[PDB]
Amino acid sequence: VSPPPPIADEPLTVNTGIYLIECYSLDDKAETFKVNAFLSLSWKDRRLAFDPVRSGVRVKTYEPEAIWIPEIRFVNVENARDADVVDISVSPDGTVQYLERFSARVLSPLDFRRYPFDSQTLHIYLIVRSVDTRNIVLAVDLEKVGKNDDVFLTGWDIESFTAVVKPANFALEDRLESKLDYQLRISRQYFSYIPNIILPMLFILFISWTAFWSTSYEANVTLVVSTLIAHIAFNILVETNLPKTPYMTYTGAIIFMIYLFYFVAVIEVTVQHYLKVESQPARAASITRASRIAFPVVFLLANIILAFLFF
Amino acid sequence: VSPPPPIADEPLTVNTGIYLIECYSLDDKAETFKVNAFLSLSWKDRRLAFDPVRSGVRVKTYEPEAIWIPEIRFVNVENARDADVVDISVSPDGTVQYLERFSARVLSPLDFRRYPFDSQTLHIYLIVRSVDTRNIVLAVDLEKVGKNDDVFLTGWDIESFTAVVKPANFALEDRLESKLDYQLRISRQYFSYIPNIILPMLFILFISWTAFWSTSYEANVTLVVSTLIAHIAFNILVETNLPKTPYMTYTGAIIFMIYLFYFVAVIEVTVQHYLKVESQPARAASITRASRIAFPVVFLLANIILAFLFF
Amino acid sequence: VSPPPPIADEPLTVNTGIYLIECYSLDDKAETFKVNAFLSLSWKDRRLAFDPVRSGVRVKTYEPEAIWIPEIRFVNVENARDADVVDISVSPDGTVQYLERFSARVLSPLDFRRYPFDSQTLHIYLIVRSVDTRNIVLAVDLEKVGKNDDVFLTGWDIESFTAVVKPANFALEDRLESKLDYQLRISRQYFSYIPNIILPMLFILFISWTAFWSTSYEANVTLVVSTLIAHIAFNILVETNLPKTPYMTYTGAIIFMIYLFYFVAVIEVTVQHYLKVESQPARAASITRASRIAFPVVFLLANIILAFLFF
Amino acid sequence: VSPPPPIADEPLTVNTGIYLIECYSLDDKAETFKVNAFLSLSWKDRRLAFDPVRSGVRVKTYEPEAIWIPEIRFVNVENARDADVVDISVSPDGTVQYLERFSARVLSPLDFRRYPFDSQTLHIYLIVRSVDTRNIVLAVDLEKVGKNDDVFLTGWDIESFTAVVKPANFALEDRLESKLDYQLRISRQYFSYIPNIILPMLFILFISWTAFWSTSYEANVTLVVSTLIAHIAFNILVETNLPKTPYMTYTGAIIFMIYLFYFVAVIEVTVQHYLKVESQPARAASITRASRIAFPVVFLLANIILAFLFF
Amino acid sequence: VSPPPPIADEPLTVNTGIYLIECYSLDDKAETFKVNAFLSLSWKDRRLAFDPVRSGVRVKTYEPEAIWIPEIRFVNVENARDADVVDISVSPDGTVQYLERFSARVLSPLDFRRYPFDSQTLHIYLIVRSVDTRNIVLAVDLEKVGKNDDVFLTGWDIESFTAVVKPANFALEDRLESKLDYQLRISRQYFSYIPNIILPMLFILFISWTAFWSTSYEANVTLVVSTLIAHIAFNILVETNLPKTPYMTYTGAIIFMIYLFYFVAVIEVTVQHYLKVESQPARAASITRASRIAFPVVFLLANIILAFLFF
Ligand SMILES: CCCCCCCCCCCCO[C@@H]1O[C@H](CO)[C@@H](O[C@H]2O[C@H](CO)[C@@H](O)[C@H](O)[C@H]2O)[C@H](O)[C@H]1O
Ligand SMILES: CC(C)c1cccc(C(C)C)c1O
Ligand SMILES: CC(C)c1cccc(C(C)C)c1O
Ligand SMILES: CC(C)c1cccc(C(C)C)c1O
Ligand SMILES: CC(C)c1cccc(C(C)C)c1O
Ligand SMILES: CC(C)c1cccc(C(C)C)c1O
Repeated sequence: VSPPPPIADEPLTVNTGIYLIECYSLDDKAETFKVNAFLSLSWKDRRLAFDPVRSGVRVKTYEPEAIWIPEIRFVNVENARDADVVDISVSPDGTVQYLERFSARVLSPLDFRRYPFDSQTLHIYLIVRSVDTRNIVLAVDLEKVGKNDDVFLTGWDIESFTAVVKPANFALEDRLESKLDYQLRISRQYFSYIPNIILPMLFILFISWTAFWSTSYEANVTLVVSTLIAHIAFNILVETNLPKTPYMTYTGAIIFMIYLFYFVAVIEVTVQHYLKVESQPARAASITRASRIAFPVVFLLANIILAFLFF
Repeated sequence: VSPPPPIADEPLTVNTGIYLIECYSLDDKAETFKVNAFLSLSWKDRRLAFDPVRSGVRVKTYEPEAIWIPEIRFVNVENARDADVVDISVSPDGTVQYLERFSARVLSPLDFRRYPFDSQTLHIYLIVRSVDTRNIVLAVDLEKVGKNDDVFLTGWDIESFTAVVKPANFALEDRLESKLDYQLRISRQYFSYIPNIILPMLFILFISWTAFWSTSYEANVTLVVSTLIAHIAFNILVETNLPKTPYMTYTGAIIFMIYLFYFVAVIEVTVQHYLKVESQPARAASITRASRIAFPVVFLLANIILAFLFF
Repeated sequence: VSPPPPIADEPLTVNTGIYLIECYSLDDKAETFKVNAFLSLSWKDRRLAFDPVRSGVRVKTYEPEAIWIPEIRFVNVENARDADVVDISVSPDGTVQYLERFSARVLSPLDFRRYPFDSQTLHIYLIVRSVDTRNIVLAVDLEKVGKNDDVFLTGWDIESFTAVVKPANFALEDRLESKLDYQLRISRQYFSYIPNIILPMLFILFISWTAFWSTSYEANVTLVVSTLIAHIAFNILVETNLPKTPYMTYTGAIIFMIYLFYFVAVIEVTVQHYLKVESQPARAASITRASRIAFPVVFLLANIILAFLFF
Repeated sequence: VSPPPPIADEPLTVNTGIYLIECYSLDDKAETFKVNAFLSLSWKDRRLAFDPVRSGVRVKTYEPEAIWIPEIRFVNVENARDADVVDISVSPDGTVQYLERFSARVLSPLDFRRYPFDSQTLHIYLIVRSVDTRNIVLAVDLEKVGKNDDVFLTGWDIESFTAVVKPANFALEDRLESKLDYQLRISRQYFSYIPNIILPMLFILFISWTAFWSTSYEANVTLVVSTLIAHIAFNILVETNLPKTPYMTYTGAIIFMIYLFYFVAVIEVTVQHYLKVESQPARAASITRASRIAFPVVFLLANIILAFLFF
Repeated sequence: VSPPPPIADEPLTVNTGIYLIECYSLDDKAETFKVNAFLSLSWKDRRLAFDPVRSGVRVKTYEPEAIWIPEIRFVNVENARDADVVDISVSPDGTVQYLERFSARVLSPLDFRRYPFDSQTLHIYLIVRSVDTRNIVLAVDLEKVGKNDDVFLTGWDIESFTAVVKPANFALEDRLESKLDYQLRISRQYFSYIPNIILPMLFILFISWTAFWSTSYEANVTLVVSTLIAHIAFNILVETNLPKTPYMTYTGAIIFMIYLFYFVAVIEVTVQHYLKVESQPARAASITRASRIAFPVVFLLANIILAFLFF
């Protein structure tokens, strides 16, 4: 067993195809996802060709070890895929049709900039390293690229599974490498974030603003501080579900901005009390009266600015 | 070793049967469950048929590698099942009786809409890809589908383990695929949710309503804010045990609605104090007096509406 | 390699023995435990008979694949046991003495009703399915059932490791199955629960009762609410360490009952303040005075009732 | 392949040696540690002996399967070690020199009594079961017992890696077993516990004692209750990092004792207020004044007593 | 298969090269990282040499088992690497060119002193043990040491992947061991720590200092205690993400220092109230007025001192 030789001096074309059976475990923190799919391989090996009329058989079967099979590997995997050879069929002209069922944990980075309203493009990079006797080149058989209807990825919507038809051929350690890009397009199901994180977070912030309709320093301190602690809880909960990004995310920005509002509300609450003690409740009253309008307006304005910058 | 050829031009019928030995690890967040069961396979291979007379044995035992065995796979599995061939028996007419003991992590989505009062239908999809020489079709031998009496799935009740007798035959990459649906019907044991999450959650909310029988703003702010923090704790605890659904769940709805009650109670508490400071305790008194009846009534009404919409 | 044949028409007796080397990872939530032990098997295969004269050796040593070995499996395991064949010895008569060292994660349900003062009976079910040529029956060789003295299972006391001598023989999918029950009796080391969960929990509850010697509504609200939050913390901590049971557990009952005490204390605290504001401190004083006695008495009575019902 | 026969009737001496390459993952809760080391084995097999002069080769190398190798196993392991045979060398006299590189998860109990100022002795028990033809006995070749200089075990100091030279020979299931004890002496790096758990815990307790210089019941209730909640947090954090011991640990004792101080401080705070309301501030003043001295003195005394009892 | 013999009496040089394909899972607590890379090996084996003319081939391909391949192992790995032989090529002079693709979990300690502004040098130690017939020495072929452009390690910046050309040759258990050091230089992406941990932590501290512009003991106690609890939360969050170091880290120092500020602020708050009750508000006023300047100044000074000592 060694590579099929060239008729002229052409490279060996191995036609590929990935058909997704299962999608699961998209881990945001790890930036990984699990896949269960069919891997299809097709190439011509003339040494295997036969007569259809004389052989009586139109197709011949082979056990993996019996024939030369190209070493196709995945670039972005944690460990080498778990493969089960489903079938090897050889047609009269020496065209081989290989099929395996595999499962792998794919490493594909995610862009957290618009979280939880983000969309992603997951990648599966197929690769083949050229042998000394000949160069191996990959290609996409669009007929054998797909996914089953039931393929569901929890908390995400599956847009498309396509392959970039033109392989990226390059030199690596003094030998040719032919690389293919299979792309899984998904978009996050943001629904649940609204009643679980967004609205609770806004409610606790609005509750803090009731201190603008109270002259009790002791009650205000409780209002602002308490809600600030609940905000820290939400911040912590949110940051545990996400990886540490070198860029600012949409959620990150909002969560951060909100801290400034709690800080300024504390200052206001302190100022109001200070003036009151200092026997000037009229300045204190106008500062509070302003804040009543200022706080929601600046909050609403700031959010528009951020949504603009982010979307 | 290659498929048994057709007498006429009929497809090969493989008679299946799953007998559950163990059920465990139903992970709600992951929407997976672990299973340990017997897989039974039966098909006719005439090339193996014999005369009971001349041979002097009414059965024939084989090692897996010695005979042709159909490639039965599970659709909804994380990784290929762990199988141990228990026995392979051949009857005089060439009827093969295959038995294996397997364990697998099955991916089956759950409908969280009625959580924790929900019921589920877990699936085990058996599949067979047809060969070039012939088409393979699956069938259910009802005699070999079951579960042992001891099969317990922690915090769930096992209703039934049945199989949809008629397979779903379809084309996949120009070959025939025959798919069978084994269904495990279960219903959640909601008991524990009552004293652990439900009642504590209601108690903390009722405690918040004592602020309707108090004129102390400072005590009221403490009552409502404190309990709101305890509610956030319960919300967080609940949401960590569940996956992110694109739909509203029953518990989700309740938890969410309750936030509105805390928000409105804060408003009431603020209003009462504001009026009192503004030297009009009679308006404040009537608002408070109404709230004492309004809050429980609207809570009880809202819950009826929700239970109705959900069940 | 196929079963040894009967002299008369007797079933094959495979003697068994489990000798525990290691016990670890008793997971309460999962209701699983890990075991590392010796599995001993002994059956007569006359086909292996030999003359020590003609063969030199008094006992013959065989490699697993060389001889017929009965397929012994465990019923209540997650996955097939990790086995290492330690020795296979055949005496001249053909008596086979098989020894393997295995490790497995055993699934055995637990009765949480008396937690953390509960005792358990863990099971290891050995099984053998009968072949077509002959019936296989299991037996216990009491001489080969044990555990080493060092066998420690963290936070549990090991009472006994015994086997139910009489196997449970039954039909399963048209063949005989011989099942054996090995029983590991253990009892929980409740010590640590006293200073870690019990006493802290009682202290925080007693602290709440100081509100019965205070006329300050604002301090009382803080006392009762604060401690209630600390109780929720303990409840959550406790419930994370346990699986969701369809029955009430001893700890569960106590934790639940305590909520009622916090609820009633809030009511009392509210009533006392209401009456005081309403210019009737004498009724308030007598209600408080009774509560000081009522609360500890009813708590102590309720606990006796519960301990009675549970033990 | 079968055991080398005795010259006289002596047992087979297997010389052992463990050389630690990597030490990691000391899990306190699980009472396990991971090891990566060389396992050296040496015995005499006269059947393999040769002429030094006539052969012209000083030593001869073999493949595992070619020769008889004793079955050395570890007693206290989770699962059977991952071994790679590095080399097998036979000298002229028939002395076999075996070397393998292994990795295993060792189960070794820990004494938490002096945590986090404790020291431990981790064990690796080598074992060999005697064959029918002859008895196998283990020995330590001190020349081949060691560890590399870089061997670091995070948050622990490695004192020594030694072996108890005299094996423990005993009967187990009617055959001789020769057991060796390799001991890894380590001591915990307590440094970090000081600024992370100890000092914060003491600071929150001291903060609680400021209530002895305050006449405000409402502020005191806040001071004592708040800090008590922070103490519960530390207790919980500490207990999550440790297994449930049937004995009292040093930290456990301290954490527990501190609860009593919070309880008594609440009593004091209640008493002071009660007396003040009851128009007797002079008794209240002297009780508070005493507490100011009593609390730190009894704390300091109690700690000395405990440190004494524990070290 | 045995080592290629020396022409003179030279040691065998094995040229090495590591080309990183993937980098992931840098676990700070565990001090481990996962790698996926190509391992290249090249040595001269004269026994494999051939005349290009009588062969009609420029190269010769071999299956691992067919030829002698040196046993290269990694020193700092958890378990033996997962390797797939990609290719084995032999040039006419008997120069062997070996290529494998591997994945391993590398144990490499980290210096937490400047966290989260730290940089690290991860190591991959290649090792070879010398055989009896001859000594094996490792060498770096700089042409075959690299990483692909896509190599990303989440939350870290990859500076360089280089190899220390000169191997460290030494004796280990009477055999010569040749060790090579491959170094991955990385630096932490500190960005996210600023809005997630740093700024929130500073804000809660500044909020505590508003008590210097308040005469209300009850509000102050709330301000300082509340924020202290939020600080404990951040401390706990930070310490869970890091391993226990025997040295003080930069973050560790800051977190610790901040506790002292909370403690002193409580003292101030206590003193101010004490004096006020004791009818001397002028001393109290000047102490408070000083603190307003003292606290930020000493905080700013302390930080400069620390940043100096650490960077
Ligand atoms: C697997 C990981 C699991 C991680 C689990 C993490 C759990 C987090 C614990 C949350 C801490 C709650 O924080 C707590 O909330 C209440 C809100 O009523 C605050 O308290 C506020 O009102 C109370 C009650 O009147 C006062 O005692 C208090 O002084 C005041 O500041 C407490 O001061 C605060 O300490
Ligand atoms: C969590 C984060 C994404 C967020 C929080 C609160 C409010 C908003 C907008 C939609 C107003 C928001 O986008
Ligand atoms: C958790 C959620 C399911 C829930 C909480 C509180 C009350 C109710 C009804 C039964 C009143 C409820 O269904
Ligand atoms: C945790 C639970 C088991 C419990 C809590 C508090 C008190 C008691 C009895 C022993 C009084 C108790 O059994
Ligand atoms: C955590 C536990 C070990 C502890 C806490 C606080 C104080 C001390 C002594 C050293 C005073 C202590 O040993
Ligand atoms: C977390 C720790 C690294 C830290 C916290 C707060 C402030 C600072 C400096 C940059 C002022 C800091 O370095």
